Amino acid sequence: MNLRIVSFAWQPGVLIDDDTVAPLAPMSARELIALLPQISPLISDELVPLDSVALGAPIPEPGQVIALGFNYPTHDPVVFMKSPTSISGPRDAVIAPRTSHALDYEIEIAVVIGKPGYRIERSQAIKHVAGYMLANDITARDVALPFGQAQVVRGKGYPTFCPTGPWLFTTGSDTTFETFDFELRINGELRQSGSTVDMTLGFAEVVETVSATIALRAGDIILTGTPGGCGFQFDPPRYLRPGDVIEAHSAKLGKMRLPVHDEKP
Amino acid sequence: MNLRIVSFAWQPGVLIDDDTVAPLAPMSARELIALLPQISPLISDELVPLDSVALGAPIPEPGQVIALGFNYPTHDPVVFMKSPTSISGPRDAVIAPRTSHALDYEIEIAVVIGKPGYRIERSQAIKHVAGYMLANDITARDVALPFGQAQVVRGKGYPTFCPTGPWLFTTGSDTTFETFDFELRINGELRQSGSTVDMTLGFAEVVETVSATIALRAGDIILTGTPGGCGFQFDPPRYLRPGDVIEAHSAKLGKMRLPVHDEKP
Ligand SMILES: [Cl-]
Ligand SMILES: [Cl-]
Ligand SMILES: [Cl-]
Ligand SMILES: [Cl-]
Ligand SMILES: [Cl-]
Ligand SMILES: [Cl-]
Ligand SMILES: [Mg+2]
Ligand SMILES: [Mg+2]
Repeated sequence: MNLRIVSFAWQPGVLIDDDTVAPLAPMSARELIALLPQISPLISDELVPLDSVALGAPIPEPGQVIALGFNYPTHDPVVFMKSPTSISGPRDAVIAPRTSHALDYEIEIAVVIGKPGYRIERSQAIKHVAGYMLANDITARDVALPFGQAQVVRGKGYPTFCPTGPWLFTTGSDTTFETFDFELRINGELRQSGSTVDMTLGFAEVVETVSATIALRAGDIILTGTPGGCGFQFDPPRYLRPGDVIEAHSAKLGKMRLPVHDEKP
Repeated sequence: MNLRIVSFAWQPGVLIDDDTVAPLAPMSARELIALLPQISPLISDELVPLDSVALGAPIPEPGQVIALGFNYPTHDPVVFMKSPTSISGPRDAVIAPRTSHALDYEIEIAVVIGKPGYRIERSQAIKHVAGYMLANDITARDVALPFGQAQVVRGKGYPTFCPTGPWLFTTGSDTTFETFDFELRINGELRQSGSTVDMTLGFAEVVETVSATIALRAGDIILTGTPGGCGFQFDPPRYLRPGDVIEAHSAKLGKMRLPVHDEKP
């Protein structure tokens, strides 16, 4: 029942197995999100290589992208917004703009909204989530705090600053939220390691708190926070460098490989 | 050539005269924006009361809503983002949430993007603007600064916090940006009075500076700043009260009348 839905970089796919995928139309992302609960058994009962096709952002045009700051202890929570045009795919380069010398990474688990809602009650949060995706809240910290009048939208909003995927891991038949363990490496070296059990606000409370002040629609994405190990937390800092490769992994949500390139002056 | 396009509260309309409107389909908002320059002469050459029909937000589902802080001297500029679900119509109530006792008004002129762009050059900015709308960047200042870790997205993002309209005043044949004079009153009393000549960053420079870090699509809205006279700028403050009526006016962009109601505890 937990389907894994991809986008061929519009064309939806589902994972046949953990190594193989198939096109789905023959058998809009936001518009397929809103119809998943009834066709989920259809698609699942009615059930080629993943290394050989190009995979996009699973939700390529979310209505809004909400990101939470300070939702882990090693990194109350602050609601940020990322430009929807920051959205990017699971193998796409992160491009450090000409205007930044302090580009940071932040591995997060995103939920994708499946039914609209406002002042969603905690116990009903699960009914509004279509599923989950791996994500990164890439942030140009020097742009965001040009004198540490913050420019947080600017710092989080450039193209390529919201990598997502490789798939939407659907909620299927779940009556509660799932738990994930996730890691981010750069050139093979461990930078971040988290479990969603360390969230100050769990998935349900995230949906509750965000929707307490922002009305949500199907296709909206919420990044639920990053743990410690970010670039800014060291001396010297460990910000993204030209030629770094970000590798992010979660057992249920797949893997990202994001090459880093600087814009030239 | 400067058409005035409304939305019947989807159904587009054009203003026949300053007192009368007509439906347009027989003769998507974002999708009509992207086709305006070629049908503009069609609609204009091929050219009932306004007090008798309900008028909506002219762009009801913009992809993103950007708002500028500090773009007037009496109020460098800071880029904010409003939730697209804050968008609201020209006669719709502003609803002060249960969680705010400091709801402020900010009359602004918005531009609406008509052609996509990123790192738009100043002299080409006009080619990317479909037109202009009156707007308000309503802000719950106590939510935004819960200890004057800012919650600016929260403070600007509630439903009803981005009134727009009554119409999209199109660019038509203009080779440069136009000038507007605008005012906001509450229960007939003058609060704010501005002219776009006082913008620190003019319309073209707004498009340039915003698009220098955020990629823009057709249907995106930019609020270009508010002048002085906001609630927070007085002792005692002059924040929106239950039963206040906001009246905003610009000669070319029409008028708003927004009743204020508090959510009960
Ligand atoms: Cl989409
Ligand atoms: Cl749960
Ligand atoms: Cl996992
Ligand atoms: Cl729209
Ligand atoms: Cl100009
Ligand atoms: Cl005017
Ligand atoms: Mg974050
Ligand atoms: Mg403003």
